[PDB]
Amino acid sequence: AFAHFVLIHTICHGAWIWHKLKPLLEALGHKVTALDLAASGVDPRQIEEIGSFDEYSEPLLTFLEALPPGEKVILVGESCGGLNIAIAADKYCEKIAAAVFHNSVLPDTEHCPSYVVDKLMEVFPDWKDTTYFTYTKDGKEITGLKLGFTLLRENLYTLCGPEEYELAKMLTRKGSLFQNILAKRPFFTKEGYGSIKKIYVWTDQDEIFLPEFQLWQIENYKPDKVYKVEGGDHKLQLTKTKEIAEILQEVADTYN
Amino acid sequence: AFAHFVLIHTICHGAWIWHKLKPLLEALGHKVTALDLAASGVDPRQIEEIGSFDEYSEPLLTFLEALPPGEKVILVGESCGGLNIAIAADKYCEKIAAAVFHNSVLPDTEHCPSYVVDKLMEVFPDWKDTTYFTYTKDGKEITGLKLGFTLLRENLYTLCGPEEYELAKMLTRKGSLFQNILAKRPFFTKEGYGSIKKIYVWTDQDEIFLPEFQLWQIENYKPDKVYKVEGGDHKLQLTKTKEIAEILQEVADTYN
Repeated sequence: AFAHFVLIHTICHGAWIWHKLKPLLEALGHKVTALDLAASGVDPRQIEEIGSFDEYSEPLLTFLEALPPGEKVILVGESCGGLNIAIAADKYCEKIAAAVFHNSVLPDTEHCPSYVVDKLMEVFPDWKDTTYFTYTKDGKEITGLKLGFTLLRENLYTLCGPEEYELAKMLTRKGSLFQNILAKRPFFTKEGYGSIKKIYVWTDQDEIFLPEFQLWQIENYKPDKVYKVEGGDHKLQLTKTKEIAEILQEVADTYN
Repeated sequence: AFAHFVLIHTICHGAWIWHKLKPLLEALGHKVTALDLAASGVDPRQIEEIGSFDEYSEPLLTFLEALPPGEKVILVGESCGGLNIAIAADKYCEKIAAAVFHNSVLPDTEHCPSYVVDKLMEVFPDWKDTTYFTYTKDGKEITGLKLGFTLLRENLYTLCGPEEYELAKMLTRKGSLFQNILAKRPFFTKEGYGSIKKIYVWTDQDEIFLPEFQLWQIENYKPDKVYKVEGGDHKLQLTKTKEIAEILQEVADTYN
């Protein structure tokens, strides 16, 4: 079967992270959309204009709004993109055939929206040469970050080739987790986000979303299906592109 | 010898085009700066804010201004980046050890600044699925363009791999040649631009800067040295990365 995959990058990244996966999925016959979220990639906004994870998600929500009735998509989110998935599913659940989490945060419906982010920060507290700043938007102080190049090299892009790491140095931008805004946000709903099919893809060789964290997430909120990819790194769409495409094909053949 | 190379992308592109070449040059021991010009790559400006090729060049001029006395660089410009080189050399000639033209426009000092652009448009008049628009800035109507995906695939990225073409689809932005603004600009100066050493690198397999055009440029304004790279495509920094690095090493060993 063919599907329409919507690929969702993490904070400080953009659609460009999907540049290997997108053509491979198209060579299987799928439709693929790879979005820039607000203030990401080549989106014209700067992060200081953005006040919440929900505002950050606007390009995904606008895209979903534009789907004609009856058209469903498979969302694929890397790293913090699982939060974009949960936000999207609470507005457009009927348009989502399934969600695939790709070394991603896996929010739940029983705890506040920041819950898995709070946990991540306990498991991985030292972001190396990452820099931080604060800005104010909608009367709240937001912590912005710019991912450190050593962190990128050692922990996110560990096994990626030098030309891929170079792209990350060139293209990663200031972003935010909006952690304190998530902490005050209404919970993700059981009827919306809770109802979608959830496929969790990971590697135990991820050097930032460590096995303790990922296995904690799986136990916390049981996925419909789990795929463990052997080897690679945090950026499986770069280091294990073919394996990710094969998994996504199986998801397309399972959920519609 | 080691040099400091400053890599200068073409219109509608960004530093990302250099993502393969930059690490290779660093693996030879060089310093490398790959800039985003105004309204390019992840620069925060949109093209409609930019009124001339000189304003477009601001990040290159600001970078050169920031070099301490005595530090020289080798400029490397692809495609329309030769115009950025000429602009830069008329402000900071003393900071430029040499300029390398990489399937690039080669402006001169005897004709107005638009001269080689005007010629290019005669040799290659049909930009396929490229779209055009107009905006007004500083009381002049400027023609903007967005490079067509078929043009990108067939003429710029002809032999590049699908993952490279994907990056171009994702990251190329609206830009402008500022052709009518160039036509009215004061000529490039003999003392400044005319005095720098100029190395012309090309392939006769370029499907946009065709051999008639490139050989016309070489005859029009004799380079100090010409290197012809066999094979590849317009994006030699993607298809012939190693060959380009070897040429640049020789330039670093010749001009300081």
